[PDB]
Amino acid sequence: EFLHAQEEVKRIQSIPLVIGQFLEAVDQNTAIVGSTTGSNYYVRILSTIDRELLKPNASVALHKHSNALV
Amino acid sequence: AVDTAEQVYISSLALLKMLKHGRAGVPMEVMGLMLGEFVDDYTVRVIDVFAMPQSGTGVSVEAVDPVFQAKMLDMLKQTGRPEMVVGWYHSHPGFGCWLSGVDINTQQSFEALSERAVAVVVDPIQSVKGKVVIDAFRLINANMMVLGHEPRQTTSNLGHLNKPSIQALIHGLNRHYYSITINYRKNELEQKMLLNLHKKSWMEGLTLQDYVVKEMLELAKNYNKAVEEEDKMTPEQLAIKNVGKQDPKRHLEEHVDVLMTSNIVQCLAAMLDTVVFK
Amino acid sequence: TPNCRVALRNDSYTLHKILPNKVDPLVSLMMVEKVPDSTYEMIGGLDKQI
Amino acid sequence: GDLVGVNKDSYLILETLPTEYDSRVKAMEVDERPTEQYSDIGGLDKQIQELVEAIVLPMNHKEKFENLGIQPPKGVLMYGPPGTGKTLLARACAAQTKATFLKLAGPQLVQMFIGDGAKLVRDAFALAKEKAPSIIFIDELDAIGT
Amino acid sequence: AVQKVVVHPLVLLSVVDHFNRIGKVGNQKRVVGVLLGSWQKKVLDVSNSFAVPFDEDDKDDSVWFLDHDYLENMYGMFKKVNARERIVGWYHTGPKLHKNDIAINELMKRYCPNSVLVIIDVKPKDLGLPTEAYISVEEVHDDGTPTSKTFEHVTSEIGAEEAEEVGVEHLLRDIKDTTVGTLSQRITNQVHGLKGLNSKLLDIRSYLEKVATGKLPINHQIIYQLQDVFNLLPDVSLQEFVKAFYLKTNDQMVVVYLASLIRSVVALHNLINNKIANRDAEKKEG
Ligand SMILES: Nc1ncnc2c1ncn2[C@@H]1O[C@H](COP(=O)(O)OP(=O)(O)OP(=O)(O)O)[C@@H](O)[C@H]1O
Ligand SMILES: [Zn+2]
Repeated sequence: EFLHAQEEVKRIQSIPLVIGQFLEAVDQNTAIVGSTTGSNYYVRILSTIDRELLKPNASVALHKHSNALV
Repeated sequence: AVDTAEQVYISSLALLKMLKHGRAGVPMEVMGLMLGEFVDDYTVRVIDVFAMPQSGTGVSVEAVDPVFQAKMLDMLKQTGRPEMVVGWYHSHPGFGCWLSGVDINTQQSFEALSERAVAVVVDPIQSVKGKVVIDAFRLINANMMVLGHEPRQTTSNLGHLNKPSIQALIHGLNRHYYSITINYRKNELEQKMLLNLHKKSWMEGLTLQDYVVKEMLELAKNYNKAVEEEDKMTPEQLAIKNVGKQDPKRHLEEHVDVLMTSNIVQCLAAMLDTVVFK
Repeated sequence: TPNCRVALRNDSYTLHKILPNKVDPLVSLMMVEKVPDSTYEMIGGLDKQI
Repeated sequence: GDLVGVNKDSYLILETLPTEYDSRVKAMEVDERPTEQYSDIGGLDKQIQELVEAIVLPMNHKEKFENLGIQPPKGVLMYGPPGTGKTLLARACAAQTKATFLKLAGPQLVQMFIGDGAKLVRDAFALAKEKAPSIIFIDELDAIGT
Repeated sequence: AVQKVVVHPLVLLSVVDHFNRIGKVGNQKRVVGVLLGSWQKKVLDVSNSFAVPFDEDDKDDSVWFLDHDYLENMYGMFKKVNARERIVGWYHTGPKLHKNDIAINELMKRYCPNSVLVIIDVKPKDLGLPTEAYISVEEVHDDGTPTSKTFEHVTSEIGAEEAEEVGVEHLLRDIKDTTVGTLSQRITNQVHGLKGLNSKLLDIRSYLEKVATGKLPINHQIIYQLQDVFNLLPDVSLQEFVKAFYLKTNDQMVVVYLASLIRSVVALHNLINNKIANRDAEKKEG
């Protein structure tokens, strides 16, 4: 059931996505990301990779409605 | 006077045209009609759902053609079951499927026609497979603000449906509305073949059909070797030494268990030599 | 504090956390462009003037 | 083209609708006819004939021009130390000739936003092709021509 | 024309829910309706449909009637809501086809150039991917019969769509997905011998029955032809692998080598790191 829960988090959000610009890592489990439109968004990061691909400034894909960091 | 919490029995056939007719209107919102039978106050069943013409100019109460239903009910008589109409439904794919400004204007009109006229919403976007999603609601009369405003008895079927409470604007419509419980009366006859038709079509088509050799293992060895040193530098990174670096950090996953299953893929696929042949 | 960066929720549009901002780093970065550090060990010959 | 109507997000165009655009750019000024006539100038009868000719001759006398190969004048430079009664005499000649008058000034073509008065002639002379004279009168051409 | 068809679980249910409609009132025959196809290409797809009252007499085995007032105006209904959806043919639950089925398709060819019939199954039993599909053509015959109209089998496959897996795949909830790479491929292997060699025995007994009785089918010739394509390797005694013998283990060469190489270092990752973190907590606590 936990391995089935691994398919859950990998299912979200699937498609589609929107590009966004990462600004800085404020704390654990969440970080702020500027949208392509320019509005900075504060989004809970995905529980898988919190560190190595974060980077101070990078372009990170976001979900349409939720703008989720993946 | 006496109002009891309603239970909605939906048929697996009625579930089809909810998402299917809703998919045809995507992205735009549609307007449907619910078909079923009223058994009593505390339970209700929807035995059928049919498609209604989608409105490209926006949903209105006049989008439902009365001669469309009058010609449909006559075609339902020659059909096996001619059951009376009950209520309406509408898709809302573009957002979190909440009752809009038109949905409340078509409420007092439909609740005058039929007693309950349960408001049902559905959205494709929230998930794909393992979530009910959809939505449902029932208008609680604003004229009742003089009387007791907190139905219903037999609470938590609402109260539990009141979880998660689904953000704010959704439950912001809990003023003048109350949702309704959706459970599935067993179709399992059809639901058993629903699993059999789905998994058999997904099992190698015959189970036979499906049942870069050393090179796929030469590409895998780059994941089974060249990935090792970037994985096995981390224990030397765990050696500080010692100790100025912030700990603990666990690099054991996920490559170790992936290369495990990577052999599980390659070993049983190589067993096809011993399995298929002899 | 004013001018400070803050997170914003979607629904109630409130501030979820407090975030460190940069105002002095803007200026000070332009200040470090024009000159290096240049301490006493980086200066000499002016001892009469120092 | 442009200007056509289309319904909300359905994106269907029912009919192709004219004409052009926009607001005061389409019609600079709407003038019916002045309260005065060309008879209001004394002693200028010598130099009004040159004026009255160039405007009147392309209308009534056009049939005689195709026979003799005559080309009517277009622009006319009317200048004198003020008051010369130039603007009263100009517009007054459009009253008896039924010519529709359009009021325009040179400095009126300058706005904050660049590319306004320049796009106006694209609209103005397009109406000069669409419409028949009538007439168009402007003032302070010397300053704007600097 | 029509090569393969795509049958959704939604439209197939539209035949199944009508089995509850006329199943309670009975009596004879089966469920029959007209099929609404979605044709974007040579591959055929089906989204929705409408079930029509239908009956087929026994005596009187050639008697059949669709209700065409139900077919006409209800088409303008589904056409108004869905412009792409149109009738590509008809369907029924079978299980088999009586000879009268020749006349159902030829009547509705005014609606569609070629009407594809779909035989479905309301109760899943055997042997595999269910239902069936036929196409109406005329092959005449080699023996010289008058022009013979016989429905040729069309391969049927299930397919999915967006937003339709919401309620469908939810209600099961009991399936384990999958798991790809361990059990998924091996259960098929146990079945690939079962389902592979059972039809082997069922047909080889009917092919022996040919000489006995039931001749024709002669067939001819399709039976032995592709059987001889199966004969590229028989494989019979013994396996004729003298050229494939050293190659047999040579395909297992690197698969065993990597399995030996990965488990060595995976252990070094599992064994070392476990001992480290264990004694750090264990002995430093007490
Ligand atoms: N030579 C003239 N003939 C007739 N009227 C005149 C003459 N000179 C001046 N006037 C009178 O003086 C008044 C002032 O008009 P004025 O000549 O100042 O306009 P204008 O200078 O031509 O305008 P603009 O500067 O826009 O060209 C007019 O009402 C006009 O009747
Ligand atoms: Zn609506």
